[PDB]
Order: sequence, then structure tokens, then C-alpha cells
Amino acid sequence: MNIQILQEQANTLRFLSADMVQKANSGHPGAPLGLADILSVLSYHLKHNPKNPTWLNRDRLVFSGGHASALLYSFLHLSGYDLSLEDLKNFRQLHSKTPGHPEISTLGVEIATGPLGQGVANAVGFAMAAKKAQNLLGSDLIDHKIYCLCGDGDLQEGISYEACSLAGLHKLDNFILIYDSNNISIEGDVGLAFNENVKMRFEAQGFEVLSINGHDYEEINKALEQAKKSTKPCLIIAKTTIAKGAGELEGSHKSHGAPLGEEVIKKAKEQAGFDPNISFHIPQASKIRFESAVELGDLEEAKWKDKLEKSAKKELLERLLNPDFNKIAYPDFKGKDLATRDSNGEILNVLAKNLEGFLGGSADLGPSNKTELHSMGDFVEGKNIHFGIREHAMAAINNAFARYGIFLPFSATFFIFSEYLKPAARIAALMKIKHFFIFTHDSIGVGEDGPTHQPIEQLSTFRAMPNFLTFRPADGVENVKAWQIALNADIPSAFVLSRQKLKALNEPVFGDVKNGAYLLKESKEAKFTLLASGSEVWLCLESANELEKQGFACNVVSMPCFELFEKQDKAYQERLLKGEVIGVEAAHSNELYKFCHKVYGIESFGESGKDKDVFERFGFSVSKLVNFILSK
Amino acid sequence: MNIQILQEQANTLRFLSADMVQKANSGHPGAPLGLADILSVLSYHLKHNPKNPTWLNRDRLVFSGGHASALLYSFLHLSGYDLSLEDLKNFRQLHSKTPGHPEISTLGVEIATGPLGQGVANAVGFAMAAKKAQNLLGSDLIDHKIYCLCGDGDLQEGISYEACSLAGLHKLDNFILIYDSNNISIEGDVGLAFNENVKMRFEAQGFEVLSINGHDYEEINKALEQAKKSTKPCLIIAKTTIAKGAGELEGSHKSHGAPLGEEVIKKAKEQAGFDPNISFHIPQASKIRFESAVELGDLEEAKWKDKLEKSAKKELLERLLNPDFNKIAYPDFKGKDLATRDSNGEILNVLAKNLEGFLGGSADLGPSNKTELHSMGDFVEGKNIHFGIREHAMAAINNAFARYGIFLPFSATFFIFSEYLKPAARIAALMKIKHFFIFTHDSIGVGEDGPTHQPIEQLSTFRAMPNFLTFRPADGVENVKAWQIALNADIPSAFVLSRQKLKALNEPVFGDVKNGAYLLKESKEAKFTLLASGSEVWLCLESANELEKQGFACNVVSMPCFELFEKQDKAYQERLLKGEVIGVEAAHSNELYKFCHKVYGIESFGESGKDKDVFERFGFSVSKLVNFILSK
Ligand SMILES: Cc1ncc(C[n+]2csc(CCOP(=O)(O)OP(=O)(O)O)c2C)c(N)n1
Ligand SMILES: Cc1ncc(C[n+]2csc(CCOP(=O)(O)OP(=O)(O)O)c2C)c(N)n1
Ligand SMILES: O=C[C@H](O)[C@H](O)[C@H](O)COP(=O)(O)O
Ligand SMILES: O=C[C@H](O)[C@H](O)[C@H](O)COP(=O)(O)O
Ligand SMILES: [Ca+2]
Ligand SMILES: [Ca+2]
Repeated sequence: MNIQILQEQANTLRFLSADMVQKANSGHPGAPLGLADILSVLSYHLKHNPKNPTWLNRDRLVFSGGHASALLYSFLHLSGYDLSLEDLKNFRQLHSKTPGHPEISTLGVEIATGPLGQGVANAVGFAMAAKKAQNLLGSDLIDHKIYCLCGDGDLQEGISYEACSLAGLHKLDNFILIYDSNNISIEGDVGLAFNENVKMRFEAQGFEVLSINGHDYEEINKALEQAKKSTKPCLIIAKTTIAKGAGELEGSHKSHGAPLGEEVIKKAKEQAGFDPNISFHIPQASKIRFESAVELGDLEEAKWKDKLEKSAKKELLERLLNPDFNKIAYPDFKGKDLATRDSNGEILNVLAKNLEGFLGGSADLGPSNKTELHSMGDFVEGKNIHFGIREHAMAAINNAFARYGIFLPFSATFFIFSEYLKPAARIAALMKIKHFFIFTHDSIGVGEDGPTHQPIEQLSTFRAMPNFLTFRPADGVENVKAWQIALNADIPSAFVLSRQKLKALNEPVFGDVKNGAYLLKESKEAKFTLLASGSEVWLCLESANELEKQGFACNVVSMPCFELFEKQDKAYQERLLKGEVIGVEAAHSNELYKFCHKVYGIESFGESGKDKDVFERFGFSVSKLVNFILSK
Repeated sequence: MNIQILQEQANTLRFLSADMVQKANSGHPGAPLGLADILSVLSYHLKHNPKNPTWLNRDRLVFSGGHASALLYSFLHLSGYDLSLEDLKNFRQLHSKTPGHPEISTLGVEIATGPLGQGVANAVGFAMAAKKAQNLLGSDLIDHKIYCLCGDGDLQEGISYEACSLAGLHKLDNFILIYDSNNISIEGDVGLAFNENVKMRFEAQGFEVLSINGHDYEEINKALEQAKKSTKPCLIIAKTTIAKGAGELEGSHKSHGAPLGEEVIKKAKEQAGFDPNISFHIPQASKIRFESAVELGDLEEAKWKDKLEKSAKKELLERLLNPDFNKIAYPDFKGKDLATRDSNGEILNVLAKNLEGFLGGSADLGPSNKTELHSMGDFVEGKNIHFGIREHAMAAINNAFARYGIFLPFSATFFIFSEYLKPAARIAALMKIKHFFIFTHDSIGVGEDGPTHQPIEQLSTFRAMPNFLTFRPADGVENVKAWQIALNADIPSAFVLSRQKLKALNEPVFGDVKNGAYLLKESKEAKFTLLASGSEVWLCLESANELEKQGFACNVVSMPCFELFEKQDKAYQERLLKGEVIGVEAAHSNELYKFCHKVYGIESFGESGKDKDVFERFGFSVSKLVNFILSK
């Protein structure tokens, strides 16, 4: 560790980064160049095994500014991860291992980032998950750091303030946030839009705050040493110059998100002692020094495994890594009329009791969501997490819990406020993580709180999002079967649940919940099929009885999951969907015309009133539905 | 102004509030009771005309905690607004003027609230809009205050931090935020989830901060006097007891959101000197004192109108209140190949030039959204607002600009990050305000930034949301026609625009953009119709040419707006949709099966690559589409 070697190392990172962006003719060179000194120093502090990116006690490194991806990739390559030099030359190209923003399919990447702010909240979540992991397994087995690199953009986003609020409350002294303060954003000078006292902000939220020159290697190093000893979450405010080293582009907003240009890169290389007429060059001293991470990380991981072998926590670690979902005896709700928020809360309790790594919480709505895990305690000693009124940060925190290595998290709010967390739900979907979203108060059935609290379009949003199952159970038995599927699935699930009591259904005639849609009633030479989910299934059963009394044969189909039904073969779909198919749901759900000739939904916003008065207004009654079906 | 009269007034507010919740058997009594002293005092300071709630220079009062609606309604009734005592007795009932959370259809309500945090950001927006209005009209005509009442829940939400950041930057010394600090939320003690140094937080964001007992009338009064003289945005931290006055329920989380109960209310009335055996009683002294707002507000408004009559700004105020959209000469883009982000930016420039009240901005993406209003200056002297990386607060700020009385705002970001502002977009829709949303980078056509930056489900979300038009123009001419409609509509609009160059279209054969979908190509005895929007229309035209060369008659339909097409009569729809209808869009857009037999979309997340490479991967080419259409 001297300035000559650190300068060479930083410059290696710069020029790989600049070269990759240039070859792609696409990407972000400014942040890589401005962060290269910091990352050079940090490489001396980071505990990780490049040959085993799943080591449980590794330091977790998050780049919140995912536009800095070339710098991440350069570092992974140089440190000995499975990412090659040819992969670097395929930056931002179709099917490469080096996409424009980081994806977890690239080994070494801790969490997908790209949408600003998410990373900061993910890093708090990794810090929380580490505290819980230490609670379970001991401080002899879990003692690592969480480092996050973030920029201006991250810290302007509301989710950053939400997550840092929590980091202070929970005294996350394993969390180190490094802010790249370069005074530049896409619109130019940061002062056009931001002039907060950042130190004061973060001190108000229980952080220790350091301020340094982010191009001074000894100051970077001293700050990391102090940060690692902090008794609070720590912020390093690192004043940098965007595109540091890039001559005429230093400090320019033009360096944020376009290639530096061939002549700029030649001049930069020249000034740094690099040969300007080659690219993708890795100097020898820098090669050896970065690659030393392989030997060092193998020995760190070895020492840890020896500690594990001595631990009384081995059998627990094995259960947490290999949960057995098949053994779980769920509640039997057959014939019981219940709100599905209540069936669901009973299931959450059964899960928490069977699965040592199953935990979660609500955004201040535990009592109403029915998500309290009874007699299981509060975080950190227990399992209930009190997120406060921070839907978005909750979901991003829980995305990190799902990535940590030993946890099965749930996030809960009212379905209408799913909108506050949807960007993080999207990241779960993109990553295909096991994170469960619990959304109660699913419809106009909410009643008196009125239209700001009555979902209308949210079912469409979640159905439309890739890599997500959206379950809307009609009763407790459906609610159990939705969970069985959700825990065995390869993608995240949402549970869309009622405030109000729903009527228990009879048993399936043909198919089941695993098929997405199934038959509850089947008639020969059916003239109509009524297809419904959740709270509307009983209406459809009553309506089909009235239509049969009036002389019309009907099928009734329960559709707890649209996405699973989309995967069924034509023969199955043809057996269910006979005659003229009518979809019925208390939502604005045009996607139902994939399967239905007519859809009886809600096209407007809701109304404040008693639940029964609001459903009648919106047409949800047997007499009205039957008149619709009979076109008169 | 003495303690006897203020006590009686506060208690009047309490017991109306408690009585309304009790009669409804639904609603939130805790906040009303805890805020009743503050609001009693504030009534002495508020400048407003109950008989003219549209007076432009009135103080704007926002209840961010919209669950406190009964207190708002009580105050509006007592002060002389058009809300009667019978309306109070119809709280939370279907079709009443007193819905569970406040709606702007109730005169006196400044902005709809209910989703927490929105109100705080709306109040910053009213403060910003007031500064701009003062810039335009003068400090002789605009000099009012903006008061916001908020709770724990509001200040935990990220949008609050975003909006307050801006309030400090812009030195909004017309903004007074009153925080009801009662240490209680739905999950119990606030310290379970929040322990920030609130004073330090807000000082970090450029506020002056006062701290008071919110049940001490002289302290409330002194703080309001000091706040009205502040040179910064001001926060009053008012320590209150939830359900103050309600005996055994004082300080209980159980008082947040359920009725207090008949016996509690009797004891409370008894302790306050009220007759316990009646309800909805308004004591005489309190009646006269609150109603004095009518005479006082008539004289305030009169004095203002005299100032206006003397002003050189009369003719401008009249133009701002009565814009003439019909006069506007838009750019002629016929035959010009352009990205629709670029056509759109040219239109934004034309609008800003013709409409003195048209302004807006981007969430740090002006250069990429193409939203800069050239030579029009920065806010406050000019029209370009630099929101920073604060999508949600931007939209909530702009909702308030749209409500202010003289402004036509736009908000802009990448379409993928519409998800960060969707809850405020929803409030625009609910209110039916004229607020325009500009969303560029609409598809996998984004290319290299990859799947976190490539919209897939967002078109579905916006189509599904009530009271919103979603325009996705295929060319600049469509882009102009979308604006003409948007400015004359009664609801908000979104503009979904491309990064990449689109090909100019020929003129309509039958119908036009105003019909939502129209014919570009029409063939007798058409076997197929290709229905598309935006970037996919050219693919469909090329494909229909190939299908005609292969001997199949085709129609081609451009669908710039799904919602307007849904409103067309059957005859129009039947003329367009001939044969087997195929919908084609670079989105996961199942709603297209409302009109299409087959849909050729994208069901997965995107990929990082060159735009041409990504569209080919996802099937968007003439050879692939034609093979799909021909089922082989
Ligand atoms: C939620 C969100 N909104 C907008 C963007 C587009 N974007 C990328 S970086 C950036 C701002 C510049 O940010 P900064 O963090 O200062 O990065 P630097 O250029 O200094 O590296 C923006 C607005 C995004 N990725 N995420
Ligand atoms: C965005 C959002 N998330 C959740 C809710 C549900 N909700 C209403 S009030 C409240 C919390 C209690 O808030 P506070 O502001 O402390 O109100 P108080 O009970 O003290 O009046 C919650 C979580 C909401 N209205 N908006
Ligand atoms: O503003 C949101 C409100 O607090 C809700 O009114 C309330 O918490 C819901 O109560 P319940 O569990 O009966 O639906
Ligand atoms: O992380 C988001 C990025 O900053 C975008 O890559 C960039 O700003 C887009 O540039 P362009 O105007 O060419 O699409
Ligand atoms: Ca920056
Ligand atoms: Ca509170």
C-alpha cells in the first residue's frame, strides 16, 4: 500500500472503464473515473472470496449508482471473479455478462441496481439482515461490513431518506455509505436542485459523518479505518471530480452518460503514463495486486469455515439454507367464512413457526394487514419488523433480505399503497427472488375510506409485470394453496386479500389453484361461463344459480391466479371456458378479455360509503349481473 | 381571543368530529381531537373567504393527514362554507359531501389527500406556485401563506423529505408546516419505527424550526406569529396527545381509526361542560366567533379586488384564467422522421411561448427528455423547474400548481420511472386536474441501459388508471393532435414518447387521433387488421405491404390512445377492425385483447443491447410478424 501502486491501480480501473464505454459507444464514464481512487483503496479493506461469491460472511458491496457498472465489472475482473477480459469488451451488448446496469446473473453482483435510491435502501437491508443473521448464528459467524457507493441522484430520492432513517434507529454499525459528491448531475450543477446540509441531515438520522477528498489515497484510507470502528452507521462524504483524469471533460456534466471520445482517452492515458495506442491494458503490478484477492479471500473463507465447524449453529445454518416447505401443515379452512386478510395472517403465523428464516413486517399497518407474528418478538431478537410509514424502503430492504442468503421475507401494506413500492417490487421480479408481498384491502369493499383507498388498476399492474404471480384467493383454502405454490415458485408472489368476510367455497370440480383457474361448477352444454377471482366468486356462484333457475346452463370458474392460467394448455382452457365467457372482478381489468367475451368490472374510481352501498352502486349484485349476462 | 372562547371553540370542533365518526361508525377521531386546539387558534390567522373559495390570494390550508377529515369538515361548516350540518351527519356515506378523506368536489377543500406524504409535497407546491404567481402578478397581488397540518405518517414518507428539500432550496418563506407530534401511530409508539432529530432534519433543509405544546393556546398563537415573520420555510413541531379530551382513550393507538364509543363521548362532553345527551351541538359563542370568518373574508377579498383594479396586471390575470388553446399554431411535422421525444420538446416550446401560465420541468432529465423551454429561464423568474432526482415530489408539486388557479404544469421523466410518481399521478386523475405527464424512452428501444430502464408493464398501468388519457404517438403529427386533445380534455394526459427516430406516417384514411384509433391503410375484404401504437406502427405498415405482396388484404390501424378508442361507437370500431385483428406493441399489453384476436407483445423483461439487436431478439421485424400473422 503506497501511492505509486494505488495510482496505477486506480488508473487501471479508469482506463478499463473508459475503454469499455468507448468500445460500446454507450455508457457512463464520469462516475467510474471519479470513483476509481476510492475503489482502489477499498479493495484493501473488502473481505470477499472471488472464487466463492456466496460466502455468507463476505462484506457486501453495493453500487447504488448502477450507471457506474463499468467500474464494478473492471474490479470484478481484476479481483478474480468469473468475468473475463473478453466479457469486458462485450459491455452493453446483447447476451453479454456485462449489461448496462448490474444484474445478479453476473456472479459477484450483489443486487440489481439502476433505479436510483434503491441501492442505498438495499444496503441498509443487507445491514439489517446481517444483524439478524448475527442474532441467529452468533458474532463469531457473522461480523461483516456492508459498503455502499452512492451519488447525488441516490440521495435526492425519497427512498434514501426512508432507509437511512431506519439505519439510524437500528444502530447499524456494520453499514458504511460512501457518497460521491461531485457537484454534477445530468442537468449540470447540483446546486440547481439541491443544497442540503448533508452532514446535518445524516447526523439527524443517527449516523457518524466523515468528510474527505475522494482523490487523496491516505484520506480515503484513514476514513475507512475510522468508519470500520464506528458505533453508528457511517457516511463518508467524498468530494470528487466527475471524469477525474479526463482532461477537458473533468467536471463536465457531458461526461455523465456519453463516451469520452478517442482523443480524450489518448490524452488521459498519456498524462497517466499509459500507452495511448492500445486499449484494455492491465499493467503488471496492478494485475498482481488486485488478483491477490483470490489467495486472501480463500484464506478468509477457510478461517470462517473452521469457525463454523466449531459452532453449535451448524444444524440451524443447514436448515436455513435448505428449508423444507413440503413438511408444513397449514390451517384447514374448509367451510370457514373469513376475510382473506385473516386466513392469510393465520398462514403467516404457521410459516414463521416452521421456517426459522421467515420474517417480515408491515408499513405501520400490522393490525389492519393482520401480519403480526404472534409471540415471535420484535426485530432484532424476534421476527416482526416495524418498517414505519416507508412502503418503498420496506420493499427494497426486503429485496436485500431475500438476497442475503438465509431469509424468506414478506412486505405488507394496503393494496392501494403497493404503488408506493412498485419500483422495488419490479427489482424483485427482475432478480427472480423469493420475496412475498402481502396486500390487503383489495377493492371498493374497503368502503368508507373512499376512493384514495380503493384499488382499481393495481391488479392490472401486477398481472402485467413479468416474473410475478398475483394471487387473489376467494377463501382460506385458496389462500393456503396460493402459499404452497408461492414457496415452490422461482419468482416472487403477491397476495391480494380482502378486508371483508368472504364466503367459503365448495371443492373444485376440475382443476385446482395450481392451474391458475379451475371449475367450481360445471354444466353440460353450458351457455355461459362466469370467471371471477377473490370476492367476486360468490357473486358468480349465486348468479349461476339464478341463471340455472331461469333455464340457462352455466360454468363457474375461480381464477385465483391469472398468470398461472395463462400457462395452461388449450385443452384445459377449453374445458373451463364454455359458451359466452363473462369475467367479473371489482377492478378495471381489461386483461380479462384474453379469456372472456365480456368483462363486468369497474371503470371509474370508487366512492366513500358503506361496503354494501358501494358494491350496489358499482353493480355487484346478482340481479344486476344476471341482467348484464342476459343482455337485458 | 381569550382562553374561554378558544376552549369552547376547540371543544366544538372536537365534539362535532367525534359525533360524526360515531354516527358513521367509521373514521378517525384521534387526530381531530389532538389538532382541535391548533386549528381553533389558526382560524384567527387564516385569510380566506368562505363564500368565495376560489379567491386567488387566499391562504391555502392543506390537511396532509386526510384521515383528519372530520375536523376539516367541522371547520368548513362552522366558518361558513357551503357544507351544512346535515352534510356532517352524512359523514362517510354514499354520495355525501363529507367522504372519508377529503375530495375537491367538497368546496373549501384545497387538494385531495389520503395517501400520506402527498399533502406535504402539495403544500410545498402551493408555496412554489405562489412564488411564481408573485413573480407574474406582483407582491401587491400575491402575498398569502400556505399552511399544512401533517403527522408522523407524513414525515416518514420519502416524498416529504423530497418536497421539504426543495422548500429549503427555494427559500419558501410563505410555507408554514405544522407537525402534530403525538408519539402514536397505528402500530403503537412511534419510537418502534422512528427516532430522528426532527429539528435537525429540517434545519438541514433550510427551515426555521419552532417547538410548542400544541394544547397551549398562547404558545400556539406565539408560534404562528413568529412563523408568519420567518425568512425561511417554517416547521412548527406541536407536541399533542392523540384523542386529547377523550379520557381513557387519550394517548391510545386505539383512538387513531375507530369510533371513541358512546360512553367515552358522554364522559368527554361532561368534562368539557357540554351536554352529554345531545349530539351535533354548536354553542352560541363558538357559532358567532367561527362564522365571523364570513364578514372578515368578504372585506379581505374586497380590498384585494380594489388592488387588482389598480394593477397593471389585470389583462395578464385574465389571459391566465382564460387561456385560448384554439389560437395556437403548432409545428407542422408532416413527412419529418423524428423521435417523438424531439417532436414533443418542440411542442412544449410552442406551448410555453403561447401560454403565460404553461411551465414545468424534469426530474434531472431535461437534456434526455427534451423538455427544456429554451430562452424561458429558470424558476422563479422563468419557466423551467429543476426538480432534481425527486419524481414523486415533482408530481405532487405539479398537482398543486394545477390547483393553484393560473398554471398549466408538466412533469417529465423516463417512462420506467413513472413508477416512482404513480401515486401522485393517481391523485391528479382523481381530482381531474389539468396536469401533463411527459414520459420518454418508452420501450426496449432504449437499448443498452437494459431491463431496469426498459418499460414493459407501464402502458398497462396508465391505461388501467381511470381519468387518464395515455397517448403514444407514432409521429410528430400524431404528437400535435394528442396535445390539442389533451389541452381541451377534462382529465390529465400522459405522453409516451420514443428515444429513437420514428418514421413519419401518411395521412389518415378514415378517422383521426381524436377517435383514439384510426385507419392508415384500408383494404376491401380485409383478412387481417394490424393494430399498433407508437414505434410499432411502421412495422405494421411494412408487414401489411408484405402480406399484400403475398396475396392477403390488410387494414392497418394506428392507436395513439386506447382510452379514446374505447369511447367510439360500434360502427366506427367495426369499420377499423376487420378480419383477424392482431395487436402489436413493444409492451406487455393484454388489455389489447379488448379489440384484438391476437396480441404480439413482450412478456418478459428486456435485455441490454443495441436497439436493433434488442428489437430483433423480441421479434419486432417484418419477417417474424408476418410468420406470426400467418400462423407459420
Ligand atoms: C429513479 C431514477 N430516476 C432517474 C434516473 C436517471 N438517472 C441516472 S444517473 C442520474 C443523475 C446523475 O446522478 P449522480 O448520482 O449525480 O451521478 P453522476 O453523474 O455524478 O455519476 C439520473 C437522473 C434513474 N436511474 N433512476
Ligand atoms: C402512503 C400511505 N401509507 C399508509 C397509509 C395508512 N395510514 C393512515 S394514518 C397512518 C399512520 C398513523 O399516522 P399519523 O400520521 O401518526 O396519524 P395519527 O394517528 O397520529 O393521527 C397510516 C399508516 C396511508 N394513508 N398512506
Ligand atoms: O388512512 C388509512 C386509515 O388509517 C385506515 O382507515 C384504517 O387504518 C383501516 O382500518 P381497518 O383494519 O378496519 O380496515
Ligand atoms: O441511469 C440512467 C442514465 O443516465 C441514462 O443512461 C441516460 O441519461 C440516457 O441518455 P440518452 O438521452 O441518449 O437516452
Ligand atoms: Ca453527481
Ligand atoms: Ca401520530
